Amino acid sequence: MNRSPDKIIALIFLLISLLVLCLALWQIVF
Repeated sequence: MNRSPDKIIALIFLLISLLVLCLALWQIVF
């Protein structure tokens, strides 16, 4: 990532998005 002020907030967005992916993969069918 090169856009300077947003790096930590984005890393947060990815980690929580990732956590959602793991959970939606592992259990609970929609």
